[PDB]
Amino acid sequence: NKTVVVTTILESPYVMMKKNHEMLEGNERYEGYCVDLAAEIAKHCGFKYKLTIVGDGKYGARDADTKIWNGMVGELVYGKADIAIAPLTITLVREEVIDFSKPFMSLGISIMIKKGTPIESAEDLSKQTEIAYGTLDSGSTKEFFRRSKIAVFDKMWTYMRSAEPSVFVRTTAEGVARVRKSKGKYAYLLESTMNEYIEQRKPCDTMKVGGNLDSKGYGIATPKGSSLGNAVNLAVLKLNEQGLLDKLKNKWWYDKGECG
Amino acid sequence: NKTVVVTTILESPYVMMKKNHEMLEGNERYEGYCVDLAAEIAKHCGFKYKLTIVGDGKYGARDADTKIWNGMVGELVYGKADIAIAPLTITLVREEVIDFSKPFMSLGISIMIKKGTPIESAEDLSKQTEIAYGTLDSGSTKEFFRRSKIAVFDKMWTYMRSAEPSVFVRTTAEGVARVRKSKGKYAYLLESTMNEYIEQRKPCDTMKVGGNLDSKGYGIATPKGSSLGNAVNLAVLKLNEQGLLDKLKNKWWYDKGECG
Ligand SMILES: N[C@@H](Cn1cc(F)c(=O)[nH]c1=O)C(=O)O
Ligand SMILES: N[C@@H](Cn1cc(F)c(=O)[nH]c1=O)C(=O)O
Repeated sequence: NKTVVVTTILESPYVMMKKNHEMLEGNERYEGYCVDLAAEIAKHCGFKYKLTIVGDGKYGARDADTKIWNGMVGELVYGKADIAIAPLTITLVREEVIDFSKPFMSLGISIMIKKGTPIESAEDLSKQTEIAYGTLDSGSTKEFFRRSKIAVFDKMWTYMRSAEPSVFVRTTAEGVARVRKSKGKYAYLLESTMNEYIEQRKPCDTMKVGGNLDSKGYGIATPKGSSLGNAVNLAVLKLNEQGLLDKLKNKWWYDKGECG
Repeated sequence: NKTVVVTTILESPYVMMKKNHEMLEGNERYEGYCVDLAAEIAKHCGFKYKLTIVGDGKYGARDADTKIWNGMVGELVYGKADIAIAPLTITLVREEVIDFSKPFMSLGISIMIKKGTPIESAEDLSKQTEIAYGTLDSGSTKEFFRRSKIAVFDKMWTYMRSAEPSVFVRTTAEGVARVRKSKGKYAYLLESTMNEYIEQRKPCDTMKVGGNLDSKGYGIATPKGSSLGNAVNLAVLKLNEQGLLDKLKNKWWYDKGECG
């Protein structure tokens, strides 16, 4: 057997650099939900692995011109990594080029506001212009709006794509910082999982409002045809049935929440 | 190509006999969420199909002695059906013998009470003996309790397995009838999806209480190695992304709710 190369992404609380990572090496440098999940998956599948952070820091999109896949999806497609264990959304376009395990976490697009912002829904956002709003500049959330045929979401996309200055951000942390520093004049559309995590982090000035706009899941990905796919899929189901996934979410989201 | 034999189960509001089914034939005899889903899946995969109701009316379990699979899972395993489109829970033991598409619906085990019953959680149920409680006599809900290592659920299982008279029911309708006629002395543990549906049906005397005990999903199943598996999986993802699955749930659960 050969050491399995795992690609993942620095996104809290899935994968984060330990405070004393400098005095550590290898897999011990990282911590988080996906770090713990990788260990469990490897144990149940019987393989040794090496955690690596995706080179370009992206999730995975295909350039329409070059037809090249970037991010974690690209690392799997081109053979740079053997498996991706991260908050990677299971989508049709990705499923066509890589394999996904059954979902290990459920989520949906949601709204994050600075406390006090007079917004309760996506409809509210679409009907006004005072408060700007956007999404991560790349990823399944942005694609949801770009492709949506639903009236409200179509209206939101039409506004966001031409908004000036840009309402799109490079990372979740940037979106959160923008919400926190815009005095309620910026609302952020992001995956509910990240939203829920941030709501329990100091300075406790943000909140998730309304229901989710959609429902989907994160899955563990492997190059299509990979001999690891079957075992990884069964391991995810086993971990869910044993309640381990629920335990891990509580560990990284709520057990040490900072907002009471 | 050959007509695809679809196996499903009579479970409201997934598959139900039309009021005037007697004057109809073939697939037109049935209606419901899964009937509509089957039509969408068939359209997107390009196949003609025949809806059939599982012979033994079961979901799918393996007899420990004969090693024989019953229910819809069995029909796929033994080649009696080509695909199962129903509220079939994706589980490890089943995934080992048949293939499952990514989930088309999310759910979790939940508690159904007759309005007014002094119960708010699974913990509440486990700490008392006045109110009896049980599950469907076979299926993923019962297995959840039988296998759970979680204190509260283990305590509940220990009670349910030896309770007299039996707290297990043959069908969802039986569990609901038992809740409605037991004057609050019987609480029913069932999948949240069914619970949510019943709560919006007359006589509007039941209610879902507390959060779900777990989180999982329903998937479309095919015999392992089936040439239909890949297309069906992509179709589920496409239908979810296009918002069709959400539309179908609203259609069969809430659009015509009978409880205001
Ligand atoms: N999980 C997404 C990436 N991703 C992450 C986020 F935190 C978010 O808010 N939106 C998003 O699309 C993907 O796989 O593209
Ligand atoms: N979906 C389950 C069957 N099933 C159905 C129910 F309505 C319920 O409450 N519990 C259950 O296990 C399976 O696939 O076994």
